[PDB]
Amino acid sequence: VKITVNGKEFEAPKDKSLIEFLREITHVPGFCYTEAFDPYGSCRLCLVQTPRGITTSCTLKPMEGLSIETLSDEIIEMRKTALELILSDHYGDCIGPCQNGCPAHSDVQGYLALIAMGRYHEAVKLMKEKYILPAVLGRVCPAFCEEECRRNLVEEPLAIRQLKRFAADYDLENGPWMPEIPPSTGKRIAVVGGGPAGLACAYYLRTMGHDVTIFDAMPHLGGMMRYGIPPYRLPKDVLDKDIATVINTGIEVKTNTALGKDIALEELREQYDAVFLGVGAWKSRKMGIEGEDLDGVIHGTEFLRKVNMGEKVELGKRVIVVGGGNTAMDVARTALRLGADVTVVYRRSKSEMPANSREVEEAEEEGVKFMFLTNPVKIIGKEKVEEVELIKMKLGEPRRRPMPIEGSEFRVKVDNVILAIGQYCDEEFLRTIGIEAKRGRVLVDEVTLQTNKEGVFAGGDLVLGPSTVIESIATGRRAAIMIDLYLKGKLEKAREVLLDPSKHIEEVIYDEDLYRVLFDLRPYNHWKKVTEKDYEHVERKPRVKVKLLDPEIRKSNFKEVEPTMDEETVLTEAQRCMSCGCMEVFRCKLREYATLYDAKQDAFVGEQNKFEIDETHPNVVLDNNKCVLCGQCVNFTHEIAREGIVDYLFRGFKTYIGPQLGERLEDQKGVFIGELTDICPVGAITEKLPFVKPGPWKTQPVKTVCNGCSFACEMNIEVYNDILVRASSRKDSWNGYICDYCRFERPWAQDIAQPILKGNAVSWEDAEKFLEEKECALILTPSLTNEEIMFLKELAERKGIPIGSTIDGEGSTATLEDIRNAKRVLLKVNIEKYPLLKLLLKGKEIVEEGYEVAIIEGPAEPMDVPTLILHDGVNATGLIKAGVTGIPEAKAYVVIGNSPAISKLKGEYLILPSGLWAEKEGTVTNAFGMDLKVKKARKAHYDVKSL
Amino acid sequence: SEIKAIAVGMNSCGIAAGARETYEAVKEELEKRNLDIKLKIVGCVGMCYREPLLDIITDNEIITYGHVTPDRVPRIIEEHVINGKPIEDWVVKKDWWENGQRKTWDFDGYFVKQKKIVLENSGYIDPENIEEYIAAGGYEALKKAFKMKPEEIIDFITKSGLRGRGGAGFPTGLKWKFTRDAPGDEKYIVCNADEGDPGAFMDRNVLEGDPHRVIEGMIIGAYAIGATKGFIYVRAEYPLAIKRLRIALKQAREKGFLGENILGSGFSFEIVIKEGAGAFVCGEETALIASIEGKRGMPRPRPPYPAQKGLWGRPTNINNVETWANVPWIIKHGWEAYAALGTEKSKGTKVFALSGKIKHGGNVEVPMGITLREILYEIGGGTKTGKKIKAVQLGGPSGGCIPDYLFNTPVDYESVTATGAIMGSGGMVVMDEDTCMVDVAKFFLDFTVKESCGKCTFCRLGTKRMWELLDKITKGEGALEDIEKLEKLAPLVKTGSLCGLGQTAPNPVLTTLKYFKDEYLAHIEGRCPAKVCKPLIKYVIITEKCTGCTACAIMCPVRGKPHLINQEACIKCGTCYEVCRFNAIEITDA
Amino acid sequence: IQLEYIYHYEPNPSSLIPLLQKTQETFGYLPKEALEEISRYLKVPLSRVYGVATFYAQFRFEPL
Ligand SMILES: Cc1cc2nc3c(=O)[nH]c(=O)nc-3n(C[C@H](O)[C@H](O)[C@H](O)COP(=O)(O)OP(=O)(O)OC[C@H]3O[C@@H](n4cnc5c(N)ncnc54)[C@H](O)[C@@H]3O)c2cc1C
Ligand SMILES: NC(=O)c1ccc[n+]([C@@H]2O[C@H](COP(=O)([O-])OP(=O)(O)OC[C@H]3O[C@@H](n4cnc5c(N)ncnc54)[C@H](O)[C@@H]3O)[C@@H](O)[C@H]2O)c1
Ligand SMILES: Cc1cc2nc3c(=O)[nH]c(=O)nc-3n(C[C@H](O)[C@H](O)[C@H](O)COP(=O)(O)O)c2cc1C
Ligand code: SF4
Ligand code: SF4
Ligand code: SF4
Ligand code: SF4
Ligand code: SF4
Ligand code: SF4
Ligand code: SF4
Ligand code: SF4
Ligand code: FES
Ligand SMILES: [Zn+2]
Ligand SMILES: [Zn+2]
Repeated sequence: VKITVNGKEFEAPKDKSLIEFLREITHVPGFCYTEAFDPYGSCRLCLVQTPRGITTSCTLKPMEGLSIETLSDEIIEMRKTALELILSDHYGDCIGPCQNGCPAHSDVQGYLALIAMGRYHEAVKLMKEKYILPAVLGRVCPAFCEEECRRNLVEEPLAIRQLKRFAADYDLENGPWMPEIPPSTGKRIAVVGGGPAGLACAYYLRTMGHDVTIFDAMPHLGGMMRYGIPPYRLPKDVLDKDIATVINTGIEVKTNTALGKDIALEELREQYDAVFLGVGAWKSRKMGIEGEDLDGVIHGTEFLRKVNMGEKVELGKRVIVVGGGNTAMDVARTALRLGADVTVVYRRSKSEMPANSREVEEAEEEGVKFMFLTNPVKIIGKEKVEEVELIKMKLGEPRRRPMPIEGSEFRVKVDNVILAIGQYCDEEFLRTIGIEAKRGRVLVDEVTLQTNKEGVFAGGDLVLGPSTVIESIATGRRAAIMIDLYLKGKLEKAREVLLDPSKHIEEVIYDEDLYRVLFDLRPYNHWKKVTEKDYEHVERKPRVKVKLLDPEIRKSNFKEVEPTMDEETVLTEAQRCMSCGCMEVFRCKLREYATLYDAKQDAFVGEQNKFEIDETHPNVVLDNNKCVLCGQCVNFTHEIAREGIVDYLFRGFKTYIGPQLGERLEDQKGVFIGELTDICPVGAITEKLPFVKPGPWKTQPVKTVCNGCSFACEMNIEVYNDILVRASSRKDSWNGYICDYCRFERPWAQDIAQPILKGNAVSWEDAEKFLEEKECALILTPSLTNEEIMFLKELAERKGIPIGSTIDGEGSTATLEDIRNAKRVLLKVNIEKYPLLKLLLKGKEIVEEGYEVAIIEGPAEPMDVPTLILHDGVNATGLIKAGVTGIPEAKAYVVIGNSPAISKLKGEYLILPSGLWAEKEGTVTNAFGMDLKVKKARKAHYDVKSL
Repeated sequence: SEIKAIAVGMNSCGIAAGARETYEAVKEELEKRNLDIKLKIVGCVGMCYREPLLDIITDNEIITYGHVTPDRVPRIIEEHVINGKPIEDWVVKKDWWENGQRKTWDFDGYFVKQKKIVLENSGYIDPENIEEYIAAGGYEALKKAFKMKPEEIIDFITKSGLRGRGGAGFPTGLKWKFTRDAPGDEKYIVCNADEGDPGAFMDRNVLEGDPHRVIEGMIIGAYAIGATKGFIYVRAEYPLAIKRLRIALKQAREKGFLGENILGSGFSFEIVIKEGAGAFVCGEETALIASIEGKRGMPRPRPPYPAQKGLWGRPTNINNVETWANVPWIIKHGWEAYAALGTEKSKGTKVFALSGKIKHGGNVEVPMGITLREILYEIGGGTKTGKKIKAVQLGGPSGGCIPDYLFNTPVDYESVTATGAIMGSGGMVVMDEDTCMVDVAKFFLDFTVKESCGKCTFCRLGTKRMWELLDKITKGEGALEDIEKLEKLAPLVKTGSLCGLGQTAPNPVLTTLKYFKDEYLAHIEGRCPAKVCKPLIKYVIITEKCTGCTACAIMCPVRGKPHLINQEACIKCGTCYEVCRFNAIEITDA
Repeated sequence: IQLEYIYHYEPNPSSLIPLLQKTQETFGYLPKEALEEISRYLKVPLSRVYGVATFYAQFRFEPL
């Protein structure tokens, strides 16, 4: 039959549900559908518009001439309302608050877990995805991620900045991590400004393909990282190494080539595809009082760049500094080291100080005098500054903008005045380049960050004024995203989608770039309204302290105040993480649908059920707070597994999915409890990963098979850069499911480390001596792929060595289709030993006579009826072509792999290791005689064929 | 002629009123004054507002007495069966025969516009005796249908316009035709007696008063369809109905109407009474099938209809008790007589449960296509205290409120469906000027929230959200944004639910918004016009009219002078304004 | 023993609701051991027994 969907003529099968075909052609959300069971209408998300009204596509079978509207306004409204209803009951955090607090929004939890595991290069690799210069940020960043960490609700926020500094230093010293550069996109980008924003824009446009050219006035890169932040906070060799990490990606650096003095912005646009203005705010804002022209009045930024560049600045004993930003702190602690008595003046109170708080505390330790709630009025002196009159300030209620008191006459005799009121870019330069700005801050659209001149983007201190390194890097990354979007002509649709994607859902689905931009910039994060009472059960762990240089010796040298933490305390500090983010954040479909449909958590608010988490099982967690009640786990365990692990309990708003009253998941005697982790779509049933910190990583599945028994079930191994995380089930696998033995005992993730010689873990030299000295026979365990078997057989043939195996027999004339179609079976093997037979033989006649098919245990002889013979080796059907036969009864043996039948051998035996199963590539033959591919998750450390 | 029988209505309504005591008193009086007069029990006649009912039966007239407590049984015995004088004060119903028909005179005019088709034998025959049902013309339709071909019976039912009395109004003949045409060999038929409406008891009344009518309808339907087993899905909360069904089944089995070779036609059919544990959702046919199979009653997507895949896969026909009870009348009097009643698109008669603030409440058998105001004012007698009726809600807790100015609407499927309500169970709850409509909507939404199975997201979640919004409005903590959210959400919950419970869930809110938005807007201002919402009102005592009750604050949990009321810590319960002397407690706002 | 009532019902899963009602009659509630014997005799999972029992509001599990 043929149907019309959204006005386009389509051909669809008549028996299958419409949701399959529709999901093939368009985006149809839905939780509670799978082909294994009958259609379920428990989520109501697959709605379509039909002539009879709105109805669910999973229950719709195609009918002739049916018109389907998948994305009408009413359908979007209904799906958005349904998602908001579901989110009103959802409980959990998609990401940790550490990622939300970071202006770059970096995966803090993941690289903390990687630091706990000891893989510092991988932690730095995860850091690089959101921001550049992790060592610089580990030294200077104000640590916005620790402001709202969930460990603030227990004892103390995690040392994210210090652990990041340790990992970045380890990566800098022990071989830097450099990303992979995609092939050239043919576009060149010009960046004006060598600061953090320019470096971030250049790095993230280089990692996309476009070649980047950086224009910087000063001879060095870093901008105010080099000529701003003083060297006792950020050593310049560390900065050289970090900027080298950025620049080795292929960014051509043009220094002493300034915009407005060497090239013009019109010519810059004419000669380049796109331009980013990260020129910073290098001009210092004059305070605006009488007598500012007196000798001895200098600007804070000019003073700092004079000190950093290695020039002589004439500084007296008594210095007053005006400002409250980081600039005032750096000029204060730099003038203190030069031999002055420095005071800092600020209009507002201590808590409103934009400066980094730890730097304020350190300056208090070093002896910097702070004046808060005061401001200068005029600078008194004949020609040089001798005294400045201030007025005490008090900011009343309206913002609370400061307004001075009527009169106090704060007159202080001082030798130098240093102005650090703020920063801006020159208004004359901004006007002469035709770039609009207000008060020196460039005017741009908030989303696109694009100026009034087409092709020109801006960010950093130029746009945000008094910003930080991380905020400038975030603006630069956003500008790289927008420059890539503008280069492929998608900037306007992207702007509209980022404003509201629920109006352009088809365009979001159609273009992968819009999907990526939506999920990178505007993702739906579910948030938990937590307080101190929700973390009363965790064990208090102290935060590690790094010893600073002594304040008295600190106030007289330009040496680094804070060192990198010890390697011994790194694991202890990284194991205090509570893993607040959802373990299924990268796979949860509720999050994806709420991102696509612009669902709000606050739309419908009210009672939600609070469930305790069922972690009592050895390897499976059941969190009913994240349950959307699709019933797929219940349908599996009661229809296919036929184990009855869990079921619906109670009805209405109080419904949940639990084992039974009075028992938890540990007491259940099922062998398919680990399949429910792949069954659940919204992270309610999850798997306990064996690592110390399982912090979710964007893993990649690899197609391989299991080696638990001769079934050799196809499965996906989830890998995160050579980490073997977990085993999952593929939809395109003939079995479709894997058993708990394979998942949790992990026969694919273990082997024997050393060759075995009568229970002795001898080295390979002794094993080679044993092999060469004696003419042992070659015995093969069935845990080797077909290529390994062929290689060993060919070696034995050309070297004239008898060849054998731990198992002998023949048969297996039954295919999977025969087991499916036959009605009567003969059961001799123990069912519990082979768990897939539970699913394959469900609802079939088990008889002793007249059987159509039989299951027998190796060694066995094939019968006239289609027979299944089950060995205990994955490639035990490797004898169907090689004819490797059994033990040839020789003197001493070399056997590749460990089997219980080794004890049956007569004489001393050398057990060669068969290698790690997950590291092998080849084809295997299972019981049903189908050739299944095995692929490597990681690189093979040692090879069996080369032994 | 001479008085042959004394009868008392012994349905659940009669027992609740005290018909057991009346029955025992009559038996004792017949023993004490030695009289050989038969004493049988009958069903509920229909006048539920005058129970218990005692019948004096002669060969030509039946004189029914209302409100017959045990104290007045001696007087009626002495005056009527000993001396021979009707007590015209207590005669609430007189029944005589004219040319083979039954003529009824009612004191209150209850029966003037009533046409009893389903309930014609209720209150006149013994439900526990198959001989009386046989003598009253029963089971003759069974023999006539056995002399007909099953296809002819299906066409017979189709031509009558007998739409589904279960609430949705599906053509029953089409349902039987589908079930018979369904590919298979072993078929089942189910009587749907899971009457989940707390205010409707019509189907239970049919199962109690006239169970053989339901049994005969089921046997006719089974012969038409080709069924071999029959299931009567009735709640175990209905014990009297189950007992009478069991005794009627055994009596029909011993008289050759159930079992092997029913009336020598080569037809075998047994009826099994399946008992449900009690849920409003398992009255839905798919949840009924799931509960009979031993699962939990979660409704499934219906396009695989129960006629095609019902009980254990095999085809199943599921009809209401009233639908089965109309079938013998159709086979007996022909489809011409059933097509002679009702409107064009809604034939026959409908059984309505009149409740609420109505005067002549009970189960009315009225023709379809009747003006609503006739049922409300002549049959129902208007309101109890003469107050003007503000609205009526039809369909039970899943129905809609039809306002007073639409009482000219004919009562039929299409008219009530288009007005905003639904037929539902068949209950009319009368709401007057004293009734706050927002509280009524909250009551029905609370019942829907309680009775949801919790399968689909829209019902389970949106019904709870709608109830939260209604409780926010009722406590006065609402705004126009909440009304906007309700006006958005209610159509979405109606459109996006899976079973009829959630699809009919937003009906009360929708109809109250469409007709009574005045109280919706007024509850935003912290004022309840009907003065029944507890947080939006208080209770004050006026000194100008109060007296020395000395129990005004004592009867209420909370000397010769107007007492005090702690409005700060009052419960706003209301056990002062009803138990009051003179008129001393006005309500007013808080 | 009190669990003799299970053997008068047909050992089919559809007898669950009648068996649950009879257990509620016999003990006033659904005992753990009675429910386990119902699960073994009907050969239905205990999780489904508890799901059916918790679906209906009349069924009680405490000894009351
Ligand atoms: C803890 C901390 C302490 C800080 N302390 C200070 C401090 O003491 N002083 C301070 O100033 N900032 C300080 N900052 C802020 C610092 O400037 C950050 O790096 C800033 O947020 C990022 O600047 P930017 O990327 O916009 O460009 P910047 O790093 O500010 O530099 C802009 C670049 O543009 C170049 N440029 C300027 N004009 C032109 C032109 N006409 N043509 C071409 N190129 C041009 C400059 O040479 C420079 O390389 C601090 C930040 C933090 C987090
Ligand atoms: N091809 C077929 O065989 C076929 C096709 C369509 C319908 N049908 C049958 O038609 C019938 C009606 O189907 P439908 O989808 O129109 O409706 P439905 O079975 O979903 O019933 C919905 C109705 O239930 C009523 N209702 C709500 N609460 C009630 C209560 N407490 N008591 C009584 N009634 C209540 C309401 O009036 C509502 O309109 C069903 O029996 C169905 O199987 C069969
Ligand atoms: C929530 C709900 C409750 C229902 N309750 C009953 C009921 O108690 N009795 C009944 O006959 N139909 C009830 N129905 C309607 C049934 O689903 C079905 O339509 C009915 O059995 C058809 O009977 P009919 O052919 O006489 O119309 C209910 C439907 C719903 C959605
Ligand atoms: S990832 Fe999914 S399940 Fe986890 S908190 Fe977010 S929405 Fe909920
Ligand atoms: S850049 Fe700063 S805020 Fe972001 S994770 Fe690192 S330390 Fe935290
Ligand atoms: S405990 Fe770990 S995951 Fe949670 S907020 Fe802190 S750093 Fe992030
Ligand atoms: S726990 Fe079961 S019912 Fe709940 S969301 Fe997961 S699969 Fe669906
Ligand atoms: S059934 Fe055998 S092959 Fe399949 S996953 Fe389990 S152990 Fe591995
Ligand atoms: S509408 Fe309510 S009762 Fe009907 S299937 Fe959905 S949740 Fe269950
Ligand atoms: S009930 Fe009325 S009359 Fe009696 S004490 Fe109370 S207010 Fe006074
Ligand atoms: S009946 Fe209730 S509202 Fe009235 S006085 Fe007593 S406590 Fe107060
Ligand atoms: S309702 Fe169709 S997928 Fe859930
Ligand atoms: Zn009655
Ligand atoms: Zn009110």
